[PDB]
Order: sequence, then structure tokens, then C-alpha cells
Amino acid sequence: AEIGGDHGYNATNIAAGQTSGAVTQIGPAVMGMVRRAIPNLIAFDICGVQP
Amino acid sequence: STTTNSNSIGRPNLVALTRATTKLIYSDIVATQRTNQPVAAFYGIKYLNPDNE
Repeated sequence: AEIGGDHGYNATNIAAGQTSGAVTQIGPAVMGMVRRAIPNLIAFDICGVQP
Repeated sequence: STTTNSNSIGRPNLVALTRATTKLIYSDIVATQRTNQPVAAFYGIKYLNPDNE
């Protein structure tokens, strides 16, 4: 009669793996990284260039 | 009488070099398994009684 438990849903426990149950998981897997998008240039046609 | 007082010695023969370093034991003494991430989590898994010892 053994309990698997849940993390407290506290973001502190879930990241450490603390668990009320029998097992403390290694950690929170990974779902991948979310970067921030690189915003766009307006290019230079709007103004004469002349390198 | 030319003797070894006249002769002048250019250099010494290097003979032997010595660097003093301990026989180093961290290899035999400790159980080592490399970690692929900056934090290393050893499980340990205990077989209990119904009394938890």
C-alpha cells in the first residue's frame, strides 16, 4: 500500500523533485527552450545608401 | 706540472632530475562517475519494512 504522491504544485518543489510520495523524480524533464524572436529590419530602400 | 687546477670545467653533466610529487590517491579511494550536467543527483533507494527501517 504505497503512495506515489504529487509535488506540492509549488514551483519550488517541482523543480527540485521533492515529492510527498515514495519517489523523488530526478527533475522536471525538459520541454525545450523558448527564445525571443529577432525583430525585423526595415531595410534601407527608404534612404539613399552610398556605401 | 699541469694538473686539474689549471683545467677549467665548462659545464656540469646534468645527470639526474627530480620532481617531488606524492603518490596521488584519488583514483582508488573514491567511486567516480562523470556527470554530464552541472548538478549530479545520486539516487539511493532503500528497501524498508512496514516499520520504515
